[PDB]
Amino acid sequence: RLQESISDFYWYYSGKDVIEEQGKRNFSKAMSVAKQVFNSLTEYIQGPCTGNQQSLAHSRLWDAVVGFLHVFAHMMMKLAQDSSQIELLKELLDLQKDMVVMLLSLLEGNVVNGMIARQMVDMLVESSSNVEMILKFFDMFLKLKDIVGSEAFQDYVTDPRGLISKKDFQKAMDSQKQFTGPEIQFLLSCSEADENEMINFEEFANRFQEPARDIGFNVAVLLTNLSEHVPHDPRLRNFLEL
Amino acid sequence: VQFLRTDDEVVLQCSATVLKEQLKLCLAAEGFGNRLCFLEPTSNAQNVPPDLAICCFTLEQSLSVRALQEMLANGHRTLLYGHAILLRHAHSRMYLSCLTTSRSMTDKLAFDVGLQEDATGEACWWTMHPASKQRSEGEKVRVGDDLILVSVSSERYLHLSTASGELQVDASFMQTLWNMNPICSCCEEGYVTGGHVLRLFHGHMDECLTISAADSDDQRR
Amino acid sequence: CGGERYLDFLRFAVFVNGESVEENANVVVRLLIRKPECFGPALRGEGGS
Repeated sequence: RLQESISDFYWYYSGKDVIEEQGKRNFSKAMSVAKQVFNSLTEYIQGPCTGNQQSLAHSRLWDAVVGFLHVFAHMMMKLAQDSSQIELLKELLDLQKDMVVMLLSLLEGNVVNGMIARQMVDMLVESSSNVEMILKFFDMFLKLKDIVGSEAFQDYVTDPRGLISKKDFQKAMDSQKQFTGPEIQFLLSCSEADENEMINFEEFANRFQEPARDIGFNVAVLLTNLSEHVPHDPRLRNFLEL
Repeated sequence: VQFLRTDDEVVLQCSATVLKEQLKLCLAAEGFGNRLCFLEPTSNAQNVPPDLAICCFTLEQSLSVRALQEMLANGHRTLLYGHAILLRHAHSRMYLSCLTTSRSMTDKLAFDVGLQEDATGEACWWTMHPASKQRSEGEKVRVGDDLILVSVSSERYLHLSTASGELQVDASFMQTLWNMNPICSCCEEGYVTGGHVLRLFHGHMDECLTISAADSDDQRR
Repeated sequence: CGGERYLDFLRFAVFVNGESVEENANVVVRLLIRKPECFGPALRGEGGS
């Protein structure tokens, strides 16, 4: 029920460019309650309780998981561009971390070709698109922190203070071929639209990395566990390739 | 216990249960030369086979109310209660909609349901509700389950009017249960399926059971 | 006579300061059309004159 309410709030606020402070407060309270709920669930199954694990596997948890992933996939990129929503984005990332932990706990104590593992695979193939968006959002920002050491962009840096013009920074991406054309515009938007075309790639590529490091590591661990415990899974290898 | 999903053909049969017969009539419309829908009886198939070529509706799109409003302002999906759906006639390629004309003089509030050739507007979008007490909103629907459909454009139901002794379907304020029976769901790839048109051929270049030409002495018999 | 009181209370609820409350009006009309028995014998169904 909480997931449905949050999805309705997302669908209402999708059109608006800037989230009102009251909506931010309501989102914060809702995500705090959701974070508390997950922790309780993890506690129920953290100890390898097979009966509780089976009861959760045969439940409506997966639909709520899919809905939460769908909400998250748009929340991250909607709140990234703005500069007044960093706290809300960080709280969202913490909530997403908890979601993964609960899933890992669910995955705790599995066997090869397990029923719970197959259920998780079916969940992933049902919600493939949002997972792909999340994975892309993580990887291009990792490559964003990688671009600081690139000579093909450092030479394009002209400002003595270290600032890089907008057009020059577009050309640098295009030369390095790290990010494709449609992704170029998203990176431009998320960049700190500085008063000059000169932009502080330093902060633009150094932010969103601490809060994303933990959740990215958890996602990698989950994918590795599923890949190792489910042999002969072409969809899973597709996710690994992505 | 299968759940209805998009890209599927349904008959949308309504069980009249008139005179304890349970005819389970189904809506149909030609689409060319006539837009209004009407119920044809699917019962008594042994004595006379009822036509079903004009009784197939494909589930084109499924969406929630809020998302529907947003796109109006602007790959199988499981169908669940409180969701908007789009129905496309198989033969006519048009969309089922709720027309503003009211040919029924018995009820002033009644509205006629028909086919429209455009997907624009909210007149062609419909929402199912959990008519059963056990079911509730937000739950995925399943085959063999009665449903109640309401126009998103105007609150109304596919009421089965029978005041004049003839069963008609119209948008009214009275509730009516509808059975969403799927057909042609299990695609036999490379195999011959029901409700299919084809040219039988003893061998090759045969024209098997090809009727005689027009205005022939055979009378096409 | 029974319906007079409820209709008066409803118009007070909907109308304030010469303007109509959109939310209250929408809720009231939705309930009224959902339950047509509130419209009286006439203006209701096929038998309503």
